[PDB]
Amino acid sequence: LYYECYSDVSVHEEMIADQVRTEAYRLGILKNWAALRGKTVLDVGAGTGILSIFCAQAGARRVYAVEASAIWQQAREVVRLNGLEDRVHVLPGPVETVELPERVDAIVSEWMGYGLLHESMLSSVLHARTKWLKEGGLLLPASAELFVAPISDQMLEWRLGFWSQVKQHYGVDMSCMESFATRCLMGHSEIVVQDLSGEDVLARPQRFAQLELARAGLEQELEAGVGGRFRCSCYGSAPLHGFAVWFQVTFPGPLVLSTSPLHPATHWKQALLYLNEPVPVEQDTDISGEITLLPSPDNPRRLRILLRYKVGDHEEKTKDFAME
Amino acid sequence: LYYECYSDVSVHEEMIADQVRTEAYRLGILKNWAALRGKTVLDVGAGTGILSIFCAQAGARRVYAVEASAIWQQAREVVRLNGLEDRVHVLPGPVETVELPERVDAIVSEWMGYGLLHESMLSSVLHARTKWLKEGGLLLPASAELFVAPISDQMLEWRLGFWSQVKQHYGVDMSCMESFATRCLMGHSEIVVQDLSGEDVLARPQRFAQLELARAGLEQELEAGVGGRFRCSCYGSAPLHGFAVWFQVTFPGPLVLSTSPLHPATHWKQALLYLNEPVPVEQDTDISGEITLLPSPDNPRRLRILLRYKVGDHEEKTKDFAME
Ligand SMILES: Nc1ncnc2c1ncn2[C@@H]1O[C@H](CSCC[C@H](N)C(=O)O)[C@@H](O)[C@H]1O
Ligand SMILES: Nc1ncnc2c1ncn2[C@@H]1O[C@H](CSCC[C@H](N)C(=O)O)[C@@H](O)[C@H]1O
Ligand SMILES: [Mg+2]
Ligand SMILES: [Mg+2]
Repeated sequence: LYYECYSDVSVHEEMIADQVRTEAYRLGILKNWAALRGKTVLDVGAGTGILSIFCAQAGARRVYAVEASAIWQQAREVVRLNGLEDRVHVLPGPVETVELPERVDAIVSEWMGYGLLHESMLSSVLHARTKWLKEGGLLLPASAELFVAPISDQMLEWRLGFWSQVKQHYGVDMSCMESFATRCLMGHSEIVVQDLSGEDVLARPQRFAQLELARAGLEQELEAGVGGRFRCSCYGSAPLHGFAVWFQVTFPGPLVLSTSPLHPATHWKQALLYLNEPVPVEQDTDISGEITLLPSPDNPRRLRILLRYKVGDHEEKTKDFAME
Repeated sequence: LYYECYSDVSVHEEMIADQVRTEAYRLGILKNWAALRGKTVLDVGAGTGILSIFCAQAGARRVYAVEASAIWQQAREVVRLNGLEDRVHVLPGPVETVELPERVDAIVSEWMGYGLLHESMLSSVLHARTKWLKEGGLLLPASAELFVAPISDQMLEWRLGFWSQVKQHYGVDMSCMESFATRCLMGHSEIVVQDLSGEDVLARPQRFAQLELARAGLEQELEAGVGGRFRCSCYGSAPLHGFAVWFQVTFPGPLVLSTSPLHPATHWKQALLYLNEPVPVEQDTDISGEITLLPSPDNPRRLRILLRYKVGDHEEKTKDFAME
């Protein structure tokens, strides 16, 4: 028989083979052994079940593994295979309408998407917190932070300059293809998911928002837009291509899971915001601006980022991006 | 302004940055200096124009660079930038309806797609040959050959076995996810474009068809299906995952451009035909079958491959694939 589930397995394969992500959760859960032992847990978006099994292994008395997509069936098999069917219960469907037999002492969730909020799953976690978490209960991870940095993307620089290198390799001048390539690769309003490294970072990364996930008002902050202003000074001479956005989350003890290009790579990579064309900058060129993360009005699952930026003495500009 | 041309630049970037492909054409054209010097050339599907410029640099008196897609505008700029606007003429639209002022002494074309015939551009080259090529004129490349080999895809083997390795890395048994992963990654009828190496090849590659591009009847062979039977003996014990198909083309002198996994990688990679699940084989396991390349009836641009195969003493089986 033929099945149409390639993407289902591949997304969960990518997450579990992400050792930074999976080991950070494993250890962040283990570090909360004191708060979980003999207690009850809700795993929001349990996927293949691995975080719910981690919670049971951390001492949890009972875990409700709630999963809306078709992969829930695999999670129930994984639970049984690990001998945990008496303590980890896999519940299909959205956490917003699942029926648990009790409120829970803790919620664990791997809810983050590209640019932190793509897929807009955080609202489901907060809904579950309001509906099912006991007063003073535990949320894992407990907080998120958002970061921005100006970038000179080395790979993009090579792709753009490639056309002027053709003469050196084939004896045909194609340097007029550079304006065309720049229009096509940068003159669009899509957020580009790409992994960078420290070689690409043009100034000290700036924290522009800090989200305490249990805080009053956050569900409404998410609808109005999460973000803030930033300011930085360029390290050296380079073409500025735009900005990279990334995040970390923290497990209280604390253990930090980072998606920074200065840190080990993860499947989240970074969310890149390209200007329409490169801007030359030098050492100590001042850059300031504002970043807002928003749901897109067409598809609230889809991340929108509104960028305001000012490079040196240029006028401030605005560019409105939506997830690729 | 925002443009929607990312894929246009990226496909031509991939071809020009493919040094195996581009240098083989450059040299295959140069090798025909005697047949091209002072003569006229039609470049079918000129793209960004580089092959037409190669022809002019090989001595051609006049080159008609015909291109149906929007990139034709870039080719006219490239021609002008190389000072060739008096001898290389860029004509937009399909070669089937272009008007040339003369018949031509030679046709050059980079028409090959994944699995050789995906995109079905060969029929356009043959149409142009019948309509515009002088009697006894030159076609570059002049021939193509098709190859098949049984494969044990090392990357696929790792992805499938990954689920049974989770216990060794996180202390959670996920080995039941293997049946699921196999269904999703192999239990489908799509041709998978993937680059392999010699490590993946399970028996001596077999040539199953040879296409002399100028031969009588080929346009009708393409509609009925191109291919033939094959037989081989496995090198050693391994899971058989299916078959890889690839091609070469030859420039008469001859210079061969190969897409074999035993040869330097190209952007064509190979076209992979996975069985529904792996079949264990051993040294000297006999494998035979037949491969037919066909246009898909829904979208004649889209390659279809009909596979018949017999592994050892198993019954012969059939699997009907269509391009991803
Ligand atoms: N409202 C909701 N209720 C239940 N599951 C949800 C949900 N919103 C998103 N999901 C699911 O949440 C999962 C997030 S991916 C994380 C999977 C798993 N916890 C792991 O860490 O490996 C996906 O499987 C997605 O289908
Ligand atoms: N019938 C047709 N007439 C004109 N161009 C065609 C065509 N069928 C396909 N094409 C074009 O043929 C090109 C094949 S890609 C090869 C591009 C170029 N010769 C190079 O080698 O770099 C594409 O640009 C495609 O748009
Ligand atoms: Mg995610
Ligand atoms: Mg091609």
